[PDB]
Amino acid sequence: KTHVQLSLPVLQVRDVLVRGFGDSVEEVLSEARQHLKDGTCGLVEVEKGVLPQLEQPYVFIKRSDAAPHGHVMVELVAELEGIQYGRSGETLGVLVPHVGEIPVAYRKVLLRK
Repeated sequence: KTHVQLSLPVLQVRDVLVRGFGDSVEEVLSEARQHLKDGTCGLVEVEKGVLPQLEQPYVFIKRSDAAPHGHVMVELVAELEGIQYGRSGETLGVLVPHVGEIPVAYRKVLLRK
């Protein structure tokens, strides 16, 4: 399927134990996609002071359309030193590995895979 229904655990930035996916734009996108498939991917909602507490490169989920069955359609955009790889709509948050942190909520998304 080109799209997959996922419920992403929303993590508080200060709870996150693994603060990025890797060391290159291509690796963080690869690792993000693998974790999304394996259900080991969390979401941190971007506010003032969040991003400087996470490791670059960043992987964002961005709204790709205006929401089947409650699931917002999203795609992945990476960012390194202020340059983004991909072009999409509004940021829903920054993806991180999930390694057992307790979530505050769940964000239903339809991921373009």
